[PDB]
Amino acid sequence: QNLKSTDRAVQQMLDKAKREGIQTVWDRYEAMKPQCGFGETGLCCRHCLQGPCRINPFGDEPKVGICGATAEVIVARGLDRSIAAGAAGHSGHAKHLAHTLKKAVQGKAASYMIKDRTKLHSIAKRLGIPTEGQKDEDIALEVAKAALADFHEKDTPVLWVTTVLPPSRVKVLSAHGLIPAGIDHEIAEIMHRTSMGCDADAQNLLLGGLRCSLADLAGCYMGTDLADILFGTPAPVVTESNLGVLKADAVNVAVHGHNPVLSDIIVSVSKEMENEARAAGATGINVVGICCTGNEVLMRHGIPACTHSVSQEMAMITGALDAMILDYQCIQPSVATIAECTGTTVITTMEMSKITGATHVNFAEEAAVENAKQILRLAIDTFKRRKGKPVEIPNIKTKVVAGFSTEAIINALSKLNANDPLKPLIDNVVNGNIRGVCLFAGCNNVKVPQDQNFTTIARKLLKQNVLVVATGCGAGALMRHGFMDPANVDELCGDGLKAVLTAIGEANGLGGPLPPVLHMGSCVDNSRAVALVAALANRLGVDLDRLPVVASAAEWMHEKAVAIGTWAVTIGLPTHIGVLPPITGSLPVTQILTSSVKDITGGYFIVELDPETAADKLLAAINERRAGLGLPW
Amino acid sequence: QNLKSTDRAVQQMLDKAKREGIQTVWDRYEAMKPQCGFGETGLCCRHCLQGPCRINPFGDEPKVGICGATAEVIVARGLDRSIAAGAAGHSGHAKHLAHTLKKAVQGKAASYMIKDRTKLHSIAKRLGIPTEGQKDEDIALEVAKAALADFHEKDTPVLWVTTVLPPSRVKVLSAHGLIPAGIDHEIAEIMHRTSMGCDADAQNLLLGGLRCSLADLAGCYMGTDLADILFGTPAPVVTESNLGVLKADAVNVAVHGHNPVLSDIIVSVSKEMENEARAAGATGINVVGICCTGNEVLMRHGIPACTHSVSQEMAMITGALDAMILDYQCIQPSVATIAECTGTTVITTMEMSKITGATHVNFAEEAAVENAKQILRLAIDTFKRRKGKPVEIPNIKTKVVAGFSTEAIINALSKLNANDPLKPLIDNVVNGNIRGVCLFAGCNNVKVPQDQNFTTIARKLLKQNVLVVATGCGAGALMRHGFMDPANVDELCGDGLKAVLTAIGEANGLGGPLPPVLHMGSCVDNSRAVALVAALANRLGVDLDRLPVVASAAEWMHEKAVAIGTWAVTIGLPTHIGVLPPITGSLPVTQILTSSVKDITGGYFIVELDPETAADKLLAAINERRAGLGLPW
Ligand code: SF4
Ligand code: SF4
Ligand code: FES
Ligand code: FES
Repeated sequence: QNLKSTDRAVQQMLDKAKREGIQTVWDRYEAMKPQCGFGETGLCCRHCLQGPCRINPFGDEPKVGICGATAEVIVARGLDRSIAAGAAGHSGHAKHLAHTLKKAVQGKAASYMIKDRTKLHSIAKRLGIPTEGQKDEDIALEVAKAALADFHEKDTPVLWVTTVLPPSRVKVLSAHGLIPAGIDHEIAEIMHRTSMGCDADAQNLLLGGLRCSLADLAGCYMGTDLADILFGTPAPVVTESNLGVLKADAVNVAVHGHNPVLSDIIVSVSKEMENEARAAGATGINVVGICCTGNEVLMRHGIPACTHSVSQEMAMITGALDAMILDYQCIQPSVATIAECTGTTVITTMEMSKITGATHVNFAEEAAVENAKQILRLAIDTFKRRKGKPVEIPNIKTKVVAGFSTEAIINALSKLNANDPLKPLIDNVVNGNIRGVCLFAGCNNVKVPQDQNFTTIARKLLKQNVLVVATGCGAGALMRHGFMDPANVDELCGDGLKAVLTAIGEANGLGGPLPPVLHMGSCVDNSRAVALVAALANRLGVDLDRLPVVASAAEWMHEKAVAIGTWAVTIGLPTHIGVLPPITGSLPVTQILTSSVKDITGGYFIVELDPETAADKLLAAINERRAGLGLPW
Repeated sequence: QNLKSTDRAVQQMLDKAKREGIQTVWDRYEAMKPQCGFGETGLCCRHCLQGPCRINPFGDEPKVGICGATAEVIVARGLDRSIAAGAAGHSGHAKHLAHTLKKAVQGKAASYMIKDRTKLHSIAKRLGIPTEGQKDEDIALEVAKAALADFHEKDTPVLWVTTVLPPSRVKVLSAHGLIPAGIDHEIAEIMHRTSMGCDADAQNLLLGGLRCSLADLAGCYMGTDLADILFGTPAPVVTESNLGVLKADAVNVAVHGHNPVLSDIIVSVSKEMENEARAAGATGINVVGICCTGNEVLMRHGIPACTHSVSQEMAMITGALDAMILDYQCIQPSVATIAECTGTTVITTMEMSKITGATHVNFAEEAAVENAKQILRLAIDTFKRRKGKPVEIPNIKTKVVAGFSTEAIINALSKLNANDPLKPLIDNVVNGNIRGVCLFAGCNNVKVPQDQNFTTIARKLLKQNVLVVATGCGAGALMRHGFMDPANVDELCGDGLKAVLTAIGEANGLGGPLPPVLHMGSCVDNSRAVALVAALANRLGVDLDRLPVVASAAEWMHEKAVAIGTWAVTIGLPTHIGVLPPITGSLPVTQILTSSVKDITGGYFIVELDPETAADKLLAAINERRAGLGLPW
């Protein structure tokens, strides 16, 4: 089972699933082999009913699509649609939060409110919204209307691009025509230009894809901005992770998905109903997190993280998961079928994300508390149905220090230099105590033994004094393997990095260092890493493509992650990817994405399936940036 | 070659292509066989990097996607993305016209203007825009701003849905939650809900698809509305079609694509430059149409139609095509490679639609005349390069009477009843002179011998007194086979239909009948057929799903046509489709689309590959509607 997952709690549950005859994501993957080589290489097109078309990677016919689409056109069109689909997910998330904030300040949903006034005002200033002499709800109404306006064409480009990146970067992107005009406008234009008989030039197609990836960045940044206004900016928190955070004697309720507009309510209301749970024979309600909505409530409230991504079915296999509350994205629909065996109540809540066989509870922000109580009562009923029955919760969990929003990181640094908080960080980059910064982002992928790339690359970078930050299931992988526990700094971190984490941690009074890896939040909270890197770029007076900063989507899966990797390249980062996307069927497209895009944006994809080699390549990219600034390396 | 195309001019050019070694769309199709059965049936998913996933239609594993996506989920998700891509094409077209009208009335592009004042005012009234005491440019600015507002969420739903359909139909759709909130909003939400780990319920997925198809209908209707304001509402015109409209001694210039914002200018400017063409040794500039931009200028100006869809390469094979001026959609990218053999200058003009190897001329509405002159001068240069060389233009062409906008049809009927123009049509439906109405729409498809389904079904319906209207490449197929020539009414039309076409034609002074098939324009001009059917429904006091009206996408190919077929079903029409879309891998999805959707919208897909059987089924559907109204059949 260690060929399937490096997580020992997951391995234990894979044994339970095997002996109980419950098919898992790994079993379904095994049943899919060998996977289609045309699809693997990107040499397949189904964009019209003359298809399906395919192109042999090598050899004889077919060599070209029926309409004349070449391999490079077919590969670029498919990749563009993946980017647009990822942009659509992140921006749907952000749109839902924009409507929630508008409802809250128009008095239509009293469960929601402005919780971070300082964030609201700083966002309004960044956007150029007047704050002096304005009521908070009037400022917030204006911020929410600005968010919704970025989805369509208007007099300005997308402000959640142009106001969040350094001006030198905005000029570089503007020169290549890469600034999005509207978030949904770009998504629609990708679907148009990639339809049959439209754009048929690989360079033109990929430039459209870069622009659409910035529409995705805007959705990510908007989502983080609006969630912080509504629910609070994260600050350092202590909690736990892995399956051992489940409690056999509690009502165990997992929040799963990405949008916390509902799950934040679940956390608050669950506290209200401890007594109703206690009346049913439980110790209380144990809310636990799966995937990014789990990251959201972990970051803000210290909700323990149960599991992530590829291993999400294993939480159910314990027999102790009474409810799984879903909003949307990255939910394996298998959970609805597995629940018939494990007894878990799977609850969908979003009209556009239903699963056959799951109970649906319509959630409306206007009725959020009432909906949360109906849902938690279904969970309490389920707990009663298993009272006195044996469960198998692996007794495996890690300590997790998290909550490193960019505001939190700047605040922590300010204890070393109050008026220039970024300078202590840059000082240690320059003197070599910090070699560079690496962001781990993105998913797990059944093709990769779970967490193996994340932990292997992270171990090598940390020993080389790289400051490592993480989001999404990359943060999930690292937190489940102990990388967010400061007790592991001595074993994991090089001497220079250790000194810096210790100096910052002690100056914030902890008597101990920051954790080896800084958890920066959910997938949309990759925007937080952008805010930090952009602040560093501005403080240094350079563009992002001169900073010793790289990214690694080491085990990525989702169209959302393809979008994120692409805008990491677009804003100027060397970006490692650890699973082949469908590009190898076109050498010209591969060459653009791995080499010649350097000349457009300064970033580039680093394709490397072997994580030991990936770490070497990421260190090489970091060190080349160091040399370009004239630093020793 | 008659297995490839029933068009004799196309057959002649296929022989020329064969002996000159020029590979055609039919050759590329032959090189693709056998096509992938997973893709043909819809049982393939590439929506994340754990893929590609496939499901065996029958037999053993794989039976389910790696994430747990069932066959019905995978089939519904793929179909939804095709609808969204079609909506994105039609609405990108409409958006470009909305910006052009806004530029024109803001004094920023003097080549464009309000040419149809009556249409502008009627649209403004339909939308609730005040006209009394307003300047035309102020009304038009308001209409253009309303068009752009329908692309995003706002206080109202998409008005180019709710104001164009009968109120009973809007209520039925509203009851099922099918009214679009914004055009690009719906496209984005489809891409979101169909991404990995999101919507996983086939009925929920397909309901989203119906709503997105109405976003496509709105783009179609907006495109027709705005093009008529800018360029004039079509009225009956006489011209010719097929390859014999090319002139060996003229500069032959094809306008190809869908958006006529440029091609309408080409038509006007080409007249200006007859003398510059004559100085180069040509008789003049012979502008001819391919695909829907050809239909646009055929409908408004009588520009002869050269060819359509699947056979578009054959116009180049004559050796006489000096330029091919492209905007976007349905352009085989092969034309850029074929031009190296035929000498044609292929010119792209739209930033999001380039073809490697084609000359690009940036077109801006602000500089439209100057751009048109640069382009036509490249064409004149190309004519010079072939002076004195032999060409092979098939001496084959048909007479085409066209220009039947819905306003034109109502005007023609008004000569029989001035104050109640629809009543003469309904009178003849009731007495059986007109059995019903059939709209032929959509593409040709290399899988079907070109035009064979269109002409075979049309012949049988016309003999049974069905009033036949047509758009796009369906109009193209019928016009190239003589169905728009009134001299063929005696051979083609049943006695009752003949009497009606004769009575209307004579009352409009022609001394002769209307043509056997009424050409209603381009693919977006399917909205004209909706306007006509909705007027009939309102005059009769019933909903569209009670009218003896059907549609046939007999040889369809493009994602745009999938969208059109879906909204034909959504607004309540029995809708025949003559090529299998990728649905047969899911019986539940097939059953929803062919049977149970009747209970939602009253329309339904009729899948029939055999055109003789298709005609029987379409007559059966028409006659069932007749019986439901209590009419004899
Ligand atoms: S768009 Fe071209 S390559 Fe794609 S399925 Fe259609 S004919 Fe084949
Ligand atoms: S979304 Fe599911 S079915 Fe599709 S490729 Fe990914 S794992 Fe396979
Ligand atoms: S041929 Fe397998 S992905 Fe299309
Ligand atoms: S397996 Fe052929 S279309 Fe994917």
